[PDB]
Amino acid sequence: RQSWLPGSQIPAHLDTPAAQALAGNFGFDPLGLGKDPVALRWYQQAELIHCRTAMAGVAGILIPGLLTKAGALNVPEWYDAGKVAIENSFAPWGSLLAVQLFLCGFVEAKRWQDIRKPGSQGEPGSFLGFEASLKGTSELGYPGGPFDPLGLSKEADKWADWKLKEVKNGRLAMLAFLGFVAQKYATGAGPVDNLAAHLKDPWHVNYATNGVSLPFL
Amino acid sequence: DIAGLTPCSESKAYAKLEKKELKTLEKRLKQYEADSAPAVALKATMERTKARFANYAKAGLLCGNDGLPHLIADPGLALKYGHAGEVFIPTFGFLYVAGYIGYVGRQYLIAVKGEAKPTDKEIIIDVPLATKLAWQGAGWPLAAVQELQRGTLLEKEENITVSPR
Amino acid sequence: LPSWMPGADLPGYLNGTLPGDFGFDPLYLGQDPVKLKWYAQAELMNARFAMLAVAGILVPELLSNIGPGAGVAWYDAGKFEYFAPASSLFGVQMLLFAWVEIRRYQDFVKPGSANQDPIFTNNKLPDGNEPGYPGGIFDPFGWSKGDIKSLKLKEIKNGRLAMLAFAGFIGQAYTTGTTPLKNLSTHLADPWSTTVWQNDLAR
Amino acid sequence: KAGNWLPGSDAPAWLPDDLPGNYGFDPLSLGKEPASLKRFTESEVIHGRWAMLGVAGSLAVELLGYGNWYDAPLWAVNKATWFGIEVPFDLNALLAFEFVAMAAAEGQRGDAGGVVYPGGAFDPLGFAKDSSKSGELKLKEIKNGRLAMVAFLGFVAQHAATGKGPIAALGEHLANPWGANFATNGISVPFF
Ligand code: CLA
Ligand code: CLA
Ligand code: CLA
Ligand code: CLA
Ligand SMILES: CC1=C[C@H](O)CC(C)(C)[C@H]1/C=C/C(C)=C/C=C/C(C)=C/C=C/C=C(C)/C=C/C=C(C)/C=C/C1=C(C)C[C@H](O)CC1(C)C
Ligand SMILES: CC1=C[C@H](O)CC(C)(C)[C@H]1/C=C/C(C)=C/C=C/C(C)=C/C=C/C=C(C)/C=C/C=C(C)/C=C/C1=C(C)C[C@H](O)CC1(C)C
Repeated sequence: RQSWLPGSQIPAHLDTPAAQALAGNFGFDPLGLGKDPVALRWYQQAELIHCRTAMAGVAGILIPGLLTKAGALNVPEWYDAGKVAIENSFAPWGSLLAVQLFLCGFVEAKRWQDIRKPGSQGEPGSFLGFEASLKGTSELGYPGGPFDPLGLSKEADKWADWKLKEVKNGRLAMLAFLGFVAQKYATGAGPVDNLAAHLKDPWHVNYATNGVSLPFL
Repeated sequence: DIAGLTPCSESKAYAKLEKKELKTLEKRLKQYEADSAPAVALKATMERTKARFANYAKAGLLCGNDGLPHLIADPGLALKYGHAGEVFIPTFGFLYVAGYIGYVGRQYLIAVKGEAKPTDKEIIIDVPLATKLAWQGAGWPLAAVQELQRGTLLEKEENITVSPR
Repeated sequence: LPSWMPGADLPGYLNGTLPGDFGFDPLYLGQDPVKLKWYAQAELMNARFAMLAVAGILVPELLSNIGPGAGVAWYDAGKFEYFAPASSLFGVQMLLFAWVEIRRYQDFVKPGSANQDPIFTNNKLPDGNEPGYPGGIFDPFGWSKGDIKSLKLKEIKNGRLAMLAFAGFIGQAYTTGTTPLKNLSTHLADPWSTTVWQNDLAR
Repeated sequence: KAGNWLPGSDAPAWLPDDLPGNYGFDPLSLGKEPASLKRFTESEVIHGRWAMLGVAGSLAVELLGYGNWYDAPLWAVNKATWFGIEVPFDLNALLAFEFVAMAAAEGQRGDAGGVVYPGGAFDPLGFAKDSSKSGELKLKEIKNGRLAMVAFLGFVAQHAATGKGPIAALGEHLANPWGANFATNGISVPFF
C-alpha cells in the first residue's frame, strides 16, 4: 500500500485492520509512538483536534492576509492582530482568557469524557434536550447531530474520501502554521510578504540567504 | 531587582572586572611582536573576553556586590522577571536528555533479556539494536507516560526481598 | 469514437454516455462515478455561465465600436452608477440565486422531486427529468426534435470554448492591460509583430 | 402534517402527524427521542408565546410614540413611565416584584408534568371545548409564534446593525428601498 517511503518496511502496529482503516495511514511512525493501541487511539484524537484547529487558525492567517493585499479588509499581521484587537476591544486580555478557559473547558471536558467512554454523553437526564444528540457516530473523533449540520456525513460512499481530505488538509495546515512561526522569527515580515519575496527573486530570497536557518554558510 | 541584585549592564564592579581582565591580557600582550602568533592568540583571547562580557550583559543577568552573574532558581520569579533561560529551560533540557539516556538503556535491557544469552549481549553490545533503540528513543516522554498508565512501567511484588521484607 | 488524441489509450470509465466524451482525462480525475456525476454537472454550470459571460463581454463591446447607455469595458463595469450601490444588488443576487440554486441542487440530489411550481400547484415540468437538462418551461420554443444528443454535444463544445475564452479574457486583460476586441484588432493589424511571445518579451 | 419545509425531502420518522407545526423540519435530528421532543414542544410553545407578547410590546411602544424597545430601560441606567404616565419604582424593587411573581407563576407551571395546553381559568372563553378546530388553532398559534420569534431576532439584529427601531427602519426601507436595506448597512455584508 501507500507509504511515506517507498521501500521502507511498514511498522507492524500501523499494518493491522484497526490501523489501516483509520485515515491517511502511510506507515509513518519511525519513533514507534503508536505501538500501544490505546495510545494510538489517543493520538488519533490529538491529531484530529490539532488538524481542525490548525486549519481554522491558518485560514484566519491567510484569508485576511490575502485579502489585505487586495482592496478591502485592512487587517494587521497575525503577530500584531492581538494587540490591535485588544486596543479596539472592551475587556482586558486576562478576563477574555478566563472566559475562554471556562467555555473551552466545558466543551473539552465533554470531549474528554466521550474519549474515555464512547457511549457516555447520551445519559438521559444529564442534558435538557441536547443529551440525545451528544453521542458519537460509531467512530470516535467524528461526532454527529448538531455537529455536521449539512448532513454530508450520511453518505457512505464519499466518507473515506472526506476523512482523507480532512487529514491531508489538516496535516498541511499544521506545517503551514509552524512555517508561519519560523518565517516570523527569521524574517520579521508577513507570510504573504514572504511569498511575494520568493516570487520576486526565487534564486536569491530563501532560507539559505536569511542568515538564520543555517548559519554555517 | 531580585534580592537587591543590580543588573550586570548597570553594575560597576562588572565593568571593573572586565577592565581588569583586559588589563592583564594586554600586560601579557605588550611583550611580543605585532603580527606574531602569541600576539594573534592573545588578541583572539581579548576578543572572546569582550564578546563574553557583552553577551552576559546582553542576556539580562543579575550581578551582585562583586560583579558576578547570579542565577535565579524559582520558576515563577524567573518567569516573571525574565530569567527563565538560566535554570528553568536548562532543567527541562537536562530532563529531556537524561530521560532519553535512561529510556534507551531500559529498552536495551528489556530487548536483551528475551534471549538465550542476556549477559553475553550485556558484555558485547548488539550495535544495530542499540542504534535502533537510540533513534527510536526520541519519543521517550510519551512512551514513558504510556507505560506508566498501563501498569507495565513497574514490576509487581515478584521482586527480591529479605526475610523481614 | 472520436478521441482527443488519436491512437491513445482511453480510460475505461469514459464511455460516450456523457456529452462530449472524448476520453480526455490524463490526471484521472473522474475514476469515481460519483465524482464524475458532480464533475459533469459542474462542467455544465461553469460552461453555461461562461457562455453568458463571453456573450456579455463581446456584444456590448462589439456594439460600442459601431453606432447604449455606457460603452465601458467589462472590467470597469463596477465603477458605474446603476441607480443603486453594488452591495444592495449583491444582496438581491444572493437571495434570488440562493432560491434558484438550492432548488436545482435538490433536483440533482433527488431527481423527480423538484418539478412543480409550489405557489401555482398545476404548473409542472414533465417527467423526463435528466438532472442538468430540465426541459419544460426551460425549453419553451419547442426544441429537442433532433433527438437530444447532437445538441448536447454542441452545447458542451460551445461551453468549453467559452470557458477557454473567459480564461482568455482574464489572462489577456491582466497581461496586456487592455480590452479584448482591441487586442484582436492589434492581432489583425500586424500579427507577425503582435504575438504572446512579442508582448511577453516587450517587458 | 402542516406541510413540507423543503419539497422532495422526506418526513422524519420520529415526528407524528397529530402534532401542530409538523413541517418535518429536523435536519440535526434533535428531537428523535421522545422525552427530548416533549421538552422541545413545551419550549417551542413557550418561546413562541413570549415572543408574540414581546413583538407586540415593541410595536406598541414604537407606534404609540414612546421610544422603542431599546430606549425603554434607559431610565434605570440614568424615572419609569407607562402610557406617558410615571411609575414610582426603581430597578431593585421592580426586580424583586418580577422575581417573586415569575418564580411563583413559573413554579406553578413547572409543578405540572407535561401540560402545554392548560385551559380552564387560562381559557375563559372556551375555544378549545370542541377538539376539532382546536388543532387548527394550535397550528395557527405555532405559526404566529415562529413568525414572532423570527421578527424579534430580526429586531435585535436590525438594531445591532442600524441603531434604530423597527418602524423607523421600515420607513427607511419604504422611502429608499435600494438605498436602505441590510447591504447599504455596511455590517451584514462586510465588503464594498
Ligand atoms: C507549509 C508549507 C510551506 C510553504 C509553501 C513555505 C514557503 C516558503 N517558505 Mg517557509 N517554512 C515552512 C513551511 C512552508 N514554507 C516550515 C515547516 C518551516 C520551518 C522549518 C519554514 C521556515 C522558513 C524559513 C526560515 C524561511 C522560509 C521561507 C519560505 C519562502 C521561500 C521558499 C523557502 O526557502 O522555503 C523553506 C522551505 C522549508 C523550510 C521546507 C518546507 C517544508 C515542507 C513541509 C516541505 C514539503 C513541501 C511540499 C512537498 C511541496 C510544497 C507544498 C506547497 C505546494 C503548498 C516560501 C514562501 C523563507 C522566506 O521567508 O523567504 C522570503 C525563509 O527564510 N520558511
Ligand atoms: C521548591 C520549593 C519552592 C519554594 C520555597 C518557592 C518559593 C517561592 N515561590 Mg515558587 N515555584 C516552585 C517552587 C518553589 N517556590 C515550583 C515547583 C513552581 C511551579 C509550580 C513554582 C511556581 C511559582 C509561581 C507562579 C510563583 C512562585 C512564587 C514564589 C515566591 C512566593 C510564594 C509564596 O508566597 O507562597 C508560599 C510558598 C509556597 C507555598 C512554596 C511553593 C510555591 C508554589 C508552587 C507557588 C506559590 C505562588 C504564590 C501562591 C503566589 C504569590 C504571589 C505573590 C505576588 C505574593 C517564593 C519565593 C511567586 C512569586 O513569584 O513571588 C515573587 C509566584 O508568583 N512560584
Ligand atoms: C426557540 C426555540 C425553539 C424550539 C425549542 C423549537 C422546537 C421544535 N421545533 Mg421549531 N422553530 C423555531 C423555534 C424553536 N423550535 C423558530 C424560531 C422557527 C422559525 C424559523 C421554527 C420553525 C420550525 C419548523 C418548520 C418545524 C419546527 C419543528 C420543531 C420541533 C422539532 C425540531 C427539533 O427537535 O429541534 C429542537 C429545537 C431546538 C433545540 C431549538 C434550539 C435552538 C438551537 C439550539 C440554536 C438555533 C440558533 C438559530 C439557528 C440562530 C439563528 C440566527 C440567524 C441569524 C441565522 C421542536 C418541538 C418541527 C415540528 O414538528 O414542529 C413542532 C418543524 O417542522 N420548528
Ligand atoms: C420576519 C421577517 C422580516 C421582515 C419583514 C424584515 C424586514 C426588514 N428588515 Mg429585517 N431581519 C429579519 C427578519 C425580517 N426583516 C431577520 C430574521 C434578521 C436576522 C437575519 C433581520 C436582520 C436585519 C438587518 C441587519 C437589517 C434588516 C433590515 C430590514 C428592512 C429592510 C429590508 C431588508 O433588507 O431585510 C433584511 C433581509 C433579510 C433578513 C433576508 C431575508 C430573509 C427573511 C428573514 C426570510 C423570511 C422573509 C419572508 C420569506 C418574506 C417576508 C415575511 C413577512 C412579510 C412576514 C425591512 C423592514 C435592514 C434595515 O434596517 O433597513 C433600514 C437591515 O439593515 N433586517
Ligand atoms: C507524526 C509523528 C510520528 C512519528 O512517530 C514521530 C514524529 C515524526 C516526531 C511525529 C511527527 C510530529 C509532528 C511533525 C508534529 C507537528 C505538529 C504540528 C506542526 C502541529 C501544529 C499545530 C498548529 C496549530 C494547532 C495552530 C493553530 C493556530 C491557531 C489557532 C492560530 C490562531 C491565531 C490566529 C488565527 C491569528 C491571531 O492573530 C493570533 C492567533 C491566536 C495565533
Ligand atoms: C427548529 C430547529 C430544529 C433543527 O433540528 C435544528 C435547528 C435548525 C437548529 C432548529 C432551529 C432553531 C431556530 C431557528 C431557533 C430560533 C429561535 C428564536 C429566533 C428564538 C427567539 C425567541 C425570542 C423570544 C422568546 C423573545 C421574547 C422577547 C420579549 C419577551 C421582549 C421583551 C421586551 C419588550 C417587550 C420591550 C422592552 O422594551 C424590552 C424587552 C424586555 C426586550
